[PDB]
Amino acid sequence: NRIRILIENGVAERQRSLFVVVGDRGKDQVVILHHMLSKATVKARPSVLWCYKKELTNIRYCYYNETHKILGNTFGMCVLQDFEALTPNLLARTVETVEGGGLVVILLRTMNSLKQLYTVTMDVHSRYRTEAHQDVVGRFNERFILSLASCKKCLVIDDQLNILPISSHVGPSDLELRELKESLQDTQPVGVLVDCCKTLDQAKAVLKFIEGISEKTLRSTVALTAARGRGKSAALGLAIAGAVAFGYSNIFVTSPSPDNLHTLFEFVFKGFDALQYQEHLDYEIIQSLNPEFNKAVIRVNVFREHRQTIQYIHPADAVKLGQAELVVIDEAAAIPLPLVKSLLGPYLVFMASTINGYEGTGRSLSLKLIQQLRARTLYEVSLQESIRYAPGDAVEKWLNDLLCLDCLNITRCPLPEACELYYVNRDTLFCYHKASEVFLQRLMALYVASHYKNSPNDLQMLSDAPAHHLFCLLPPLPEVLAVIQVCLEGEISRQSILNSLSRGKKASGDLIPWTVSEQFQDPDFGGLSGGRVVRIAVHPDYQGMGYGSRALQLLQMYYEGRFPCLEEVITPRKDLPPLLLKLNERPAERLDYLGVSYGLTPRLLKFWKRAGFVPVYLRQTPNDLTGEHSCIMLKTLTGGWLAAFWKDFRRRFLALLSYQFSTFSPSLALNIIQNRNMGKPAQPALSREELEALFLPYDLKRLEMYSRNMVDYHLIMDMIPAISRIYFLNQLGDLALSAAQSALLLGIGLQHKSVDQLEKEIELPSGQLMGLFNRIIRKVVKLFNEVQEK
Amino acid sequence: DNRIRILIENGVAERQRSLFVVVGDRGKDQVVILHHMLSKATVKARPSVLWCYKKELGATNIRYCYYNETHKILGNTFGMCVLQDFEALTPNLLARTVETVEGGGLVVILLRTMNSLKQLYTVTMDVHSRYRTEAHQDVVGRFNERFILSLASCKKCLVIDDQLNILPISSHVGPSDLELRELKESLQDTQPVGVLVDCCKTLDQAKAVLKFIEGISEKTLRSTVALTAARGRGKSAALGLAIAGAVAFGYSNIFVTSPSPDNLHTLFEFVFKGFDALQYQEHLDYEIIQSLNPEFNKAVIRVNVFREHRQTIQYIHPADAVKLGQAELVVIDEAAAIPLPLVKSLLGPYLVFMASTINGYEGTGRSLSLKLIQQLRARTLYEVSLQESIRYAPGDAVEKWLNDLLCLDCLNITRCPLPEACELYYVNRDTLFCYHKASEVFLQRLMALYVASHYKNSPNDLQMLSDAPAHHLFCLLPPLPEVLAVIQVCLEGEISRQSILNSLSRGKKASGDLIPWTVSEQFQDPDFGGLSGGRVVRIAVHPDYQGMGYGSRALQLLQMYYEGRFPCLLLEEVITPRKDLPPLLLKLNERPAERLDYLGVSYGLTPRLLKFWKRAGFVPVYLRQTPNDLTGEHSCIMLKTLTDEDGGWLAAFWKDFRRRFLALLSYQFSTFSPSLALNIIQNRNMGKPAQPALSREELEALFLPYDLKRLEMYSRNMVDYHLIMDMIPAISRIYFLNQLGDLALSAAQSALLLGIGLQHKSVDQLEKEIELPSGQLMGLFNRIIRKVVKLFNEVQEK
Ligand SMILES: CC(C)(COP(=O)(O)OP(=O)(O)OC[C@H]1O[C@@H](n2cnc3c(N)ncnc32)[C@H](O)[C@@H]1OP(=O)(O)O)[C@@H](O)C(=O)NCCC(=O)NCCS
Ligand SMILES: CC(C)(COP(=O)(O)OP(=O)(O)OC[C@H]1O[C@@H](n2cnc3c(N)ncnc32)[C@H](O)[C@@H]1OP(=O)(O)O)[C@@H](O)C(=O)NCCC(=O)NCCS
Repeated sequence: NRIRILIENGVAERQRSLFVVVGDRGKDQVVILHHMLSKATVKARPSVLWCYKKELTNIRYCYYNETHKILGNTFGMCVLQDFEALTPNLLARTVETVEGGGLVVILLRTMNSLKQLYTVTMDVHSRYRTEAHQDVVGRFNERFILSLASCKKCLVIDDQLNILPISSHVGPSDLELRELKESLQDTQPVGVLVDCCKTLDQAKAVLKFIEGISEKTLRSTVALTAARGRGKSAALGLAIAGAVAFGYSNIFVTSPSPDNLHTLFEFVFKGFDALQYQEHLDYEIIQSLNPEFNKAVIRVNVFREHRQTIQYIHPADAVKLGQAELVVIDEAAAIPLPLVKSLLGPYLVFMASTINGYEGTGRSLSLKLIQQLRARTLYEVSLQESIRYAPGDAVEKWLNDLLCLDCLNITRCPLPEACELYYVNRDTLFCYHKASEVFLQRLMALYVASHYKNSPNDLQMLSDAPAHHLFCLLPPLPEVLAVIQVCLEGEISRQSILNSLSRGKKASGDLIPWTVSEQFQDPDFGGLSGGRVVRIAVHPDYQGMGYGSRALQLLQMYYEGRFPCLEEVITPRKDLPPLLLKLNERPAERLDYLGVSYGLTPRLLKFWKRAGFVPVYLRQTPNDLTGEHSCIMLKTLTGGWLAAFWKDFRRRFLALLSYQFSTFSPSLALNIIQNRNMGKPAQPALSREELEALFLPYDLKRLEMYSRNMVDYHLIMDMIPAISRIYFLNQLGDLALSAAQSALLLGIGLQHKSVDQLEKEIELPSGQLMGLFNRIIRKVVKLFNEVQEK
Repeated sequence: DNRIRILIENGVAERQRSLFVVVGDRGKDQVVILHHMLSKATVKARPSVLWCYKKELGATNIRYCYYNETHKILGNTFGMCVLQDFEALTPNLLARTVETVEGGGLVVILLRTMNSLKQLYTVTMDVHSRYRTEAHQDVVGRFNERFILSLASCKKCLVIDDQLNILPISSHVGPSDLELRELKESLQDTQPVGVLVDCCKTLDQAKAVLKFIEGISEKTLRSTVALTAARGRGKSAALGLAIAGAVAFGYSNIFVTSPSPDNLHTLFEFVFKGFDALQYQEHLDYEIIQSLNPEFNKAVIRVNVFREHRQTIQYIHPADAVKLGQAELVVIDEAAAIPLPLVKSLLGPYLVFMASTINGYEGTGRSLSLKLIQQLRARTLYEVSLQESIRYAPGDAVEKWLNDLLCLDCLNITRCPLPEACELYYVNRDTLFCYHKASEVFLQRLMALYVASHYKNSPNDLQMLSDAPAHHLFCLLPPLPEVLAVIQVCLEGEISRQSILNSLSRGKKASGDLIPWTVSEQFQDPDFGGLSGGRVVRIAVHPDYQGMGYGSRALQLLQMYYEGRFPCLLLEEVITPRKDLPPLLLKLNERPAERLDYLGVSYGLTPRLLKFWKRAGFVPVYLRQTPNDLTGEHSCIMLKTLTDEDGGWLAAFWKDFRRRFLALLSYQFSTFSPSLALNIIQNRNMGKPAQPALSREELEALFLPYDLKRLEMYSRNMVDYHLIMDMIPAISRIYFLNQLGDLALSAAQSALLLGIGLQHKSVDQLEKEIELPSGQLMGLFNRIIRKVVKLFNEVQEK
């Protein structure tokens, strides 16, 4: 009979409920629950939502693949079917769209026992199938089932409304908000926009934004932080509408894609309606009418007293922000820092960010760490109350704990040489239990506090992957200094790889083996044993102390071989080995090489190269967002094939520096070009045979003539790309060229950069640049004369 | 003595400038007598004298500039100008120092101390040290003779000696401010439309003022207005008042377009004047922002006005059009002096104010193409113009004399024969610049064709036309009724062998002989300077007679003429015009040729001009890497060998230029269109000595065996082209070097290979240049890969 009490409690406290129904029918329980919810609620039709994977009272039928379109909607309850289709990211997107007093219902199957641990038939499990490791053990399902007995609103029933023993163990906010609205009722476009707010926290950033807009000063960059469902686009839209009514003419909205917000402009129209604006003769909107989002509004024109416009602009587009009066930045945390700095200027800035949910990051965010330096204004506001349910919802806490979307960590010197590396048993890490879930939360806390976004699908990757291993660094459960996730790759095939080099298939894993072999046409690379470092992360409080390098070094020797191995519910688990195992008690796989795929970064490039990695691949097309190119590095473990791959990559990079790598800084390109792990077997010089074939005798005369009556460099600009090409190929001896001279030669020759363009990058005067360039010419001319036997 | 008084009195009573020429060593001391007479005649005290000096010579308010700071006085208005140091006096500052004189002026030129009016054969021009070619070192100076002879054609050009005595040469010699006043009275009580009109000085100025503001008053963002000036009627003042009116009308986004901030120097001055008429207080209602840079001087860039909302007026470059997304009003100054593609990109869905100059030393004829496409249409084409001067009454004799002397008139336009029946004649420069009758009209017609073919066209070319020692005139006549085409050719070459070596060892060139010096410096060939050549300085055809090959026939006839296919089978005296000269037009059979060895031309690169010059038979030899200021064009030098009058050296120069162009296509020529670069690469006037195939040694040395395997794999699979993007620049380089055979590549395929390889252009960037979809571009690119792969297979013994 406890079903009724749970329904009444949820509807009387604005708290969602969670029901898990086990049964083949799945039709005699949804209607009963729907009737109970209708009786318990004031309304009649809660507009329930039903979702499927690919196939099967205002009910709309949605599909799992097409989910981003439903992010902005609100329903009374959620129904989930076809359990072997969900993903951790998907589970956090459908439950967040349920109003207070929800009736979220999940129908797994018609089991009669614990047939969920080994019944993993997820679509995502087909992409973990590696030919080397075809055995996959479901582990996420075990944690999901065991998490239903830790919350007070997670009742589990069957198709016959029978309570299982597992689940058998189990207003005030709207007080100051209405008072504030009444106080600001008489206020001219100040309180009317506040009336459109739904939460007291929402009508505090809006008031702050309105107060900043009211003061006609262009020095304010107040930033707002959200928590994925507490209201951030609505506050921004009301602020933009208030700015329009305040006489602002230049208002810009910054977002990576038009599809991101989809709500900011909706509330702008709502705010305009609160201002008694008719959007047919006082203002007009312009839609994309192009393959950008679906029907996102790009430009809005308002003509009441003067002409004002609201235009969507790209985060990288800052040229059109000259006469801008107000700029709105959405998800500035995920926006690259250099883009943020360029966007900011002497005008009003409205910043929005998320530090919770399945987005954003924390760990002393650099957003409010460097901007807190000044005439500039640094107001800050935040939200902590949801707009769809009462704070402290059991379902939200259950989702956050299961999905590890919490525990910002931060709360915590030892010498790096005294640290020890310990292997983590994934079998005992995802079995809930006690003192192990906290370790999992701490590990995931380090996971998400290192990089923006960090989609929760990695949690399933962390548990259900067949060839993934976890290593942690511990001081001499103690605090985890660093965590490393390594994926085993290689030992695939030779005949299938040969067919895969043709118009074949790239399987579903082994990114490094399927990329290096494809790019270098070497079928023998896939037969080697390798390990890919998928994720590495040190604690934010001890970055730069050497813990990451020591952890990488310890992993290298462990893989080399320097650590010889000398009804009727049930309890979660009692067996399984301890959580942490010493490196001396676990045999190694005897890997032949170590690889890593990451996004190119001058600081990351230095760290990886110092570890002993050699670049092997660099993607030409920039990756979407963050403006970075994918880079693949390899390191031999003990050479033959690495040297050949390194030489081939260096030759390709020289010619590819003119297509898409021209935007690279000369220092970054020079660092990629030169490595200390690989030697230079190019001792033989250019010789007179190649010098005459490559350069005409008149061309050599012009180069020699330039070195004695030094004149404008445009006469010999046709020879610079050839000279740079044959110098970086180690065919021009040594020439004792300095770092500045080498960078200048690379930029002018390979990148075809002008001297004025290189002025900012090199940060040297034009006279010094002329002298360095002229000195290179004399050195090349002198060496050429020596080659030609005087 | 007396006649000076009436002339001064008549000039001050009619708002017409005067002109006095004083001759004698006692000059510069009798100016006070004229100054005293002017002060009594006029109703002012200080006429703001404008004394000038050559470069260092030395209750009255002179402004002391000599010749360099002429742009500093370009905006100020004076009441009397004193011109000294006749030595330099190039025909470009005379139009700048007299136009800045108010009505009833006393423009005085002190000339020199000639005791018998020595005329042209004395007092050499201090510009003559710019045409002293080492081959031709004999200048005449016909400009001085023409200037002296033109002093007896106007009624207010009296010439006096050092003793205030009229020379025998010169001894032979209101209603406008009515409608403007009533217009101001009718608009006295009007809102800012009516108060800004009172700031105008002429009725013509306050007729375009009530066209910009009228368009401003109507809140419609689809309208453009074109205004034409004549260098002294007032155009920036009207633009400034219109901008000020727009600011008072609630406009928030106003942009001003000009090549340089110093071009106007008065638009913002009248904007502040209009703001003062609007009762706007500085530092309380608006603020200004300066450039604070050595270049562009201390002009005004951005002006911010905060009365009710925030409005700004920002100067923008013609190239910069991205920032015009939210523009409401855009003002384009000197639109006729801006490239057409830049003007079209600047225009958009807002209010456009177009300003241009037709007469004076700014803007020329045949510029109606700007006001010929905008008339296609939702958008309007309101037309305004000015015809009355600011400082002096219209119809001034001094203005007419200056215009006639500098040929700043005769807009031409007023005028079928087959080109094959046309005849080419030579023009004697001695009898062309001697004034006379029926010859000055020909000079005006020739200058009419000269100006109406190219913008700017500074009058200094007239001195180069006459005073140059090695310049010749050629015209095409129908079978002097009318000049179908005119050609100006400069002779160059025969400099030295050791002088070139000394110049090459230092790198300084010299004055004159642009083509011989550039080719020698760029190719290190001292033997080129000893050859005989002729540089086509300018070729012009009638605008109504362009398109039927009149220029081509004139160029062809000139070629055979040079080849040798036309065998020769204080005065106390009256100067009077000289008539002892040969006929004005001489047949080509009565003038011996110079027997030149080659024909050259230096011009700015243009796809239509490139096709025309290449069709004539010219071969590119040089192309300037950096873009020239304005018009976005690169200087190009073409050469053509003269058969039967001299080709070995040209072939070597052409091969060297082609090799350099391939490597230079990635530095500054990457912005060139693929069609334009391909046209420059391939020429029909020179045969192609392509080497048959390439040896296997070169293939292995340039391409690694694994690289060839990757290329073969791509051709068999058509997978991703990014895998072989490192080989495309090398493949393109060897294909255009005549080392890849023929390959039967089409024009589209060749353009695609050039853009991707040599120019390093992405496929998406080439979508709008080839006008072919990316799907077809992939097929063409893939087909080239198969052809290259197949050819490489045969190279390595199948
Ligand atoms: C990358 C990371 C594991 C390095 O850990 P670490 O213990 O600080 O490394 P070290 O102590 O050896 O520091 C030495 C070098 O690391 C580099 N580096 C250091 N901290 C970095 C940071 N937050 N971000 C990027 N690179 C960093 C630096 O270039 C440094 O060289 P330097 O002293 O000349 O400046 C960690 O700091 C980090 O930033 N993780 C998030 C980004 C990431 O995971 N990249 C890997 C992608 S697979
Ligand atoms: C001579 C000139 C007028 C064009 O030659 P033309 O005798 O009128 O016409 P032609 O039949 O000989 O062919 C010339 C080609 O250039 C084109 N062209 C035509 N008018 C032109 C013009 N004002 N300016 C530039 N190119 C022009 C023509 O269309 C023609 O191309 P087409 O074969 O596709 O029709 C052109 O060279 C010119 O002089 N323009 C004025 C600017 C100038 O001084 N140019 C010379 C630079 S030194």
